[PDB]
Amino acid sequence: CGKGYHLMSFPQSAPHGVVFLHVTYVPAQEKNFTTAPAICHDGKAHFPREGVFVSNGTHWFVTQRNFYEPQIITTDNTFVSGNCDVVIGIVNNTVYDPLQPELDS
Amino acid sequence: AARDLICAQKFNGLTVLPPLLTDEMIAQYTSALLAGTITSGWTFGAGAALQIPFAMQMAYRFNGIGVTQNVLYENQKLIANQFNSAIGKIQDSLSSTAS
Ligand SMILES: *[C@@H]1O[C@H](CO)[C@@H](O)[C@H](O)[C@H]1NC(C)=O
Ligand SMILES: *[C@@H]1O[C@H](CO)[C@@H](O)[C@H](O)[C@H]1NC(C)=O
Ligand SMILES: *[C@@H]1O[C@H](CO)[C@@H](O)[C@H](O)[C@H]1NC(C)=O
Repeated sequence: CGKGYHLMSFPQSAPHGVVFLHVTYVPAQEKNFTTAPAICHDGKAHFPREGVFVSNGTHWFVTQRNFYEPQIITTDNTFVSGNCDVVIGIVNNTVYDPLQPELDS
Repeated sequence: AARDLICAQKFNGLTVLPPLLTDEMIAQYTSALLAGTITSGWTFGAGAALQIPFAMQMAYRFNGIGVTQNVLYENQKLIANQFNSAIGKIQDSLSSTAS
């Protein structure tokens, strides 16, 4: 159904045949980023639920794979598995907890 | 020495034509496909080639088949050893069996 990520298709009539108009999704403008497989926070390894850990020159974010939409790393979009002594390439960063400012205020 | 069968075929009007792509061109295409698969994953087949580390690409592949990606990151050396052993068994089978 065409080259790229397929979205729709439209048939058209032709003599002794058919013509398909394949609508696809093509990514356009990429950008280099620094990535890590996990985030080590409080002695626990954090893995993203869906998406990928990326970084600019100072901060660390989580974004989806096919579009750059960076978001704050939080316990809602990450899950915990094991400690930091197993994963190769783990980095040190903090993970936000939404319950603490709601409980404090 | 003796008359070949190919000479007897050629003397009677039968001719074999060479293909358009030589074996070096097929090897170049195969090497390009292998390098694009290893370095980029499946991104090079749907547009521009985007780089990704191979461990993270294999975590993506495990997440495709319904296994969480911490299984790879906690068992990376074992899976690498299993892949290397399987490639070695294919090499041994291709050196041994010809059927
Ligand atoms: C990313 O980095 C490579 C090498 O440092 C460079 O060739 C390339 O232009 C950069 N940008 C993109 C969008 O790939
Ligand atoms: C990284 O992104 C954060 C949030 O947008 C920003 O505050 C910071 O200045 C950025 N750092 C660099 C080096 O661009
Ligand atoms: C990450 O933090 C731990 C403890 O806070 C420390 O032992 C380790 O060296 C840090 N890693 C890096 C790369 O600084």
